[PDB]
Amino acid sequence: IKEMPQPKTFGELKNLPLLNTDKPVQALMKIADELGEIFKFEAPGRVTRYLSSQRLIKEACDESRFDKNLSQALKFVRDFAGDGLATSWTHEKNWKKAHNILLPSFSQQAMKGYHAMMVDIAVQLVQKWERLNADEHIEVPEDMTRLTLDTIGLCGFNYRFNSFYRDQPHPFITSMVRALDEAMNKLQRANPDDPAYDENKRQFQEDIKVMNDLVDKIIADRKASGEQSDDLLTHMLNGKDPETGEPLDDENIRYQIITFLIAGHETTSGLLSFALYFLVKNPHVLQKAAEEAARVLVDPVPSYKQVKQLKYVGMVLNEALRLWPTAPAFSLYAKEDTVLGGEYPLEKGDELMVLIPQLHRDKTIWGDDVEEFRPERFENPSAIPQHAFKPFGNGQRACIGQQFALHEATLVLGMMLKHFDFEDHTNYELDIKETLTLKPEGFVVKAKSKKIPL
Ligand SMILES: CCCCCCCN1CCC[C@H]1C(=O)N[C@@H](Cc1ccccc1)C(=O)O
Ligand SMILES: C=Cc1ccccc1
Ligand SMILES: [Cl-]
Repeated sequence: IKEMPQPKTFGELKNLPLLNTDKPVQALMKIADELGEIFKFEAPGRVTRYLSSQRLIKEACDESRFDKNLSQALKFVRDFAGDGLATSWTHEKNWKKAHNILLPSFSQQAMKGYHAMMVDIAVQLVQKWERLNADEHIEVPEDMTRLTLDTIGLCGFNYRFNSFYRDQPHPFITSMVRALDEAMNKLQRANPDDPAYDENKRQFQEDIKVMNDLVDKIIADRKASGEQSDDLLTHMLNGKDPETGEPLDDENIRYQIITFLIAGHETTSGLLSFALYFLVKNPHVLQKAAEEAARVLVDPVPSYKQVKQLKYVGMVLNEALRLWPTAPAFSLYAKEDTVLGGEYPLEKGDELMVLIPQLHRDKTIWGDDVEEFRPERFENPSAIPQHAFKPFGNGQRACIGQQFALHEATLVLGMMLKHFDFEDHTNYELDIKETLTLKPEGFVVKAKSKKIPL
């Protein structure tokens, strides 16, 4: 047995003020660099332990010993994502019911059916960049968020947010972004019942009503039409769980749609933004990826099978997820008393946080070049030890969207590399904004058309 390290304390507030920052995950990563593979974090009324090494995270990923916990972040998101897949407990009836119903809609086979709708949004992005004037620039995370939100809207419920037609977000998105901001801000809100926050609470309830009203209306409109569009909404209205024999109820369908729109806005857009950041900072990697895109994408419109052939592009995306996993942590609880790593005794109910960026910097796994962007480290994936690479979480509670997100990101990045040369015209300094997820704020490039028609 040994006692674990703990960062600096603030009297009665214990460690809590360490997270009073716009970049709390980055602050935790610096604490992990100082303290090592495990540290205790205390706040009034709570304790958790942050894990950074593959040695300990491999044990945390044992589903016989640990289950998914709702972090306080996810408990606050649950006020609008409800018992959708990401904000439900594994033991809630609606988790396994929705998992069984939706899993076949998210398989690699299912991606063939989404491909044409993904191409529709990807072509809108390429056309926008083709239509820029000389020495205009691209706002990268802004355009990647336009793309990923519109893709999940069109695949999620046959709804066009038309983000490439707008400066100001669709009103639904204004509300969702403000609700996510309120949820994350409440983690660092000193005394939440202060009347100073009556306005924040009124605004939060208005934002919840905006999201519910659009989504409930879309569901009610589809139910009435009987239209059988092959989207997640049709799958959810029709589908029955083989175990219970029950379908999802309309309220749970609404929470699943809200969940998918949160993920589409927050995650894939960060991955695409980081991937382009690393490509412009590593011109030899950019050249290799661009050569693959030109050799494979021989038709005006990429096919499903051609996207599967963009192997190096897939390695670039995995190497971006390694260094900056855009959903940067997940939480676990001990199912029973257990000892972690032969050293750290835990009681039933004890909470763990997995710091994915730190896991992905474990030199015992990756070697001394851990900060280098080297997609070739993914060439022989059978050599990677268990639980070393976890950008999609763990086990039965891993990301249901993994195949969707990687298909969309490989398609888009392949098209971007086929159609444009890129310049880091500002010599951009990485600045990572934290929302639910991580994204590179203020990242701009210039893109010179190779003048290849669509
Ligand atoms: C994809 C979304 C991932 C969420 C990542 C968590 C993102 N938190 C943002 C702050 C740090 C990080 C985290 O470690 N929070 C924990 C612990 C905690 C609880 C209450 C207040 C502050 C912190 C939690 O939310 O329980
Ligand atoms: C971490 C994934 C996630 C996805 C959607 C809503 C809340 C959380
Ligand atoms: Cl103290």
